[PDB]
Amino acid sequence: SVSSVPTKLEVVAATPTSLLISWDAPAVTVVHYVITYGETGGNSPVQEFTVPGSKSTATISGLKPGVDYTITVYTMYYSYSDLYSYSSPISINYRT
Amino acid sequence: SVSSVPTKLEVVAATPTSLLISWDAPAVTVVHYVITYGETGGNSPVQEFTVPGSKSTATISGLKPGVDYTITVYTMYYSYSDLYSYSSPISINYRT
Amino acid sequence: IKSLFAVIIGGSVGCTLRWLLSTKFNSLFPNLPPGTLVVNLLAGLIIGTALAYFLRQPHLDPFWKLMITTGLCGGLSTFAAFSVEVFALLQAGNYIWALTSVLVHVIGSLIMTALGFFIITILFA
Amino acid sequence: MIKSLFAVIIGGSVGCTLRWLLSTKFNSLFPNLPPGTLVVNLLAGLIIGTALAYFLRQPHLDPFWKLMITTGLCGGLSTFAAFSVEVFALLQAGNYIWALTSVLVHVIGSLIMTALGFFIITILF
Ligand SMILES: CCCCCCCCCCO[C@@H]1O[C@H](CO)[C@@H](O[C@H]2O[C@H](CO)[C@@H](O)[C@H](O)[C@H]2O)[C@H](O)[C@H]1O
Ligand SMILES: CCCCCCCCCCO[C@@H]1O[C@H](CO)[C@@H](O[C@H]2O[C@H](CO)[C@@H](O)[C@H](O)[C@H]2O)[C@H](O)[C@H]1O
Ligand SMILES: CCCCCCCCCCO[C@@H]1O[C@H](CO)[C@@H](O[C@H]2O[C@H](CO)[C@@H](O)[C@H](O)[C@H]2O)[C@H](O)[C@H]1O
Ligand SMILES: [Br-]
Ligand SMILES: [Br-]
Ligand code: NA
Repeated sequence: SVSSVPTKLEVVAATPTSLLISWDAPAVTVVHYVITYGETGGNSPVQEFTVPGSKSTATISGLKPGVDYTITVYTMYYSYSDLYSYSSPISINYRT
Repeated sequence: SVSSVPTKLEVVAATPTSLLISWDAPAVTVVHYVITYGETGGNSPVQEFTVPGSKSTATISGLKPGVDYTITVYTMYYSYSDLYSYSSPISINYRT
Repeated sequence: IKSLFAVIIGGSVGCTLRWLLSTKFNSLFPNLPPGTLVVNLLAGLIIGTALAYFLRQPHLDPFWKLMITTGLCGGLSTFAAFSVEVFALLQAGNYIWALTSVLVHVIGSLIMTALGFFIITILFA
Repeated sequence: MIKSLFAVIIGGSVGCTLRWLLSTKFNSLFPNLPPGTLVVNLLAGLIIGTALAYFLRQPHLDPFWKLMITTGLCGGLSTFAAFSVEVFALLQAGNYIWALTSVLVHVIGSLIMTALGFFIITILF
């Protein structure tokens, strides 16, 4: 019943070509976070990278200026019942 | 199928009033050995004391010179099935 | 056969307990899940008392000794859950709680066995 | 919660009977560090570690089978109480060197068998 999804995903710093996103960890043993990003206009490929379960921030770089991006963060966590599993995502839209 | 009883119990050193008894330890984890001894003849009070399990020797003192004694030795051991239980005894005679 | 019922009856109660205790409580402190701990200490307590008591009653039916130790204590405690929790924390870069989980479980479950043993050793004296 | 209960009992009894059988056959063969209890903890460590990585790739498995494998079979196949008495027995017998060895070999060996089970299956997939 403990939620495995992060919360308060937000862009805390931005340039035209990078975003510093942060979130709040869930109440679960989190092994790593997956950050996913891509152009909101479903005409571009999605990229994903893991960050350690100790970090609660990530830098997304190499972006196009003035473009709308969807940024999502989900966890790979250990619970007792499910052992390792992948949580649902928290998602934000942000335009550079 | 592994005996908890000691083997080859013998008086190895003797004086008129003391006996040094030695034994072979059984292939079990022994917590302590119980040494007992009384005058072989009839109804003298059998006396007993414990020896730590790391030791496989023991000294018996306060005996009368020229008396036949019955020295028995058994174990308090840990086996998986019985936990803490006692072993059947091994016994010798020795006349000081 | 009668001995296989001691293990299965005793071990079913223990596995059920560890289950109800582990789901209702493990999620409350993921750094050191407390359901996997209480069953291990409680089983360490029960085995320690079983140790001192079965010594003073050498004439007990092996059925009841098997039901309490191999069954109840055996089912109630668990090394697997304790491993994945520690393995989960090691894979998460949480070395400090992986080491603490190990230290607490071992030092703790021994202390809980020494407690069960001497409490019975002392009551009989 | 009645179906979930059977998964724990069936897998557990299999786990428990397994641990019972293995322990009486091999435990006496080397008492400084009983091998029976060591195998069921490396085995369950292996089984939970592979279950760790296979459950990750099959997220739609009936919680019945995950329950029967982890909480039941792995939960019943493994034990912490018997590893506590054997260490408490080596301690009350003054075999401190082997008491410490038994703690290390179980804790380290069971994490390795969990990593072995995890990465053997991570590498296959
Ligand atoms: C984190 C805490 C760590 C410390 C735990 C306590 C360890 C020290 C215990 C001291 O009390 C002991 O009590 C034993 C009885 O319980 C006595 O055993 C005597 O009687 C035993 C049988 O009851 C034999 O096995 C022993 O060899 C014999 O010395 C022993 O003399 C006495 O000193
Ligand atoms: C007492 C011995 C017991 C037996 C041995 C148990 C070993 C368990 C951990 C093995 O798994 C690895 O642990 C790394 C450390 O946690 C993780 O690094 C991950 O997290 C790190 C956090 O600093 C990052 O630097 C890495 O890039 C990232 O891959 C890595 O993914 C993971 O596969
Ligand atoms: C870090 C985790 C800690 C968890 C708690 C551990 C508790 C350990 C309790 C051990 O029990 C004592 O062990 C002593 C040592 O084995 C025994 O001494 C006995 O054995 C000694 C060594 O053979 C002799 O010198 C003593 O006289 C003799 O009483 C003693 O009887 C026994 O009650
Ligand atoms: Br057990
Ligand atoms: Br388990
Ligand atoms: Na168990």
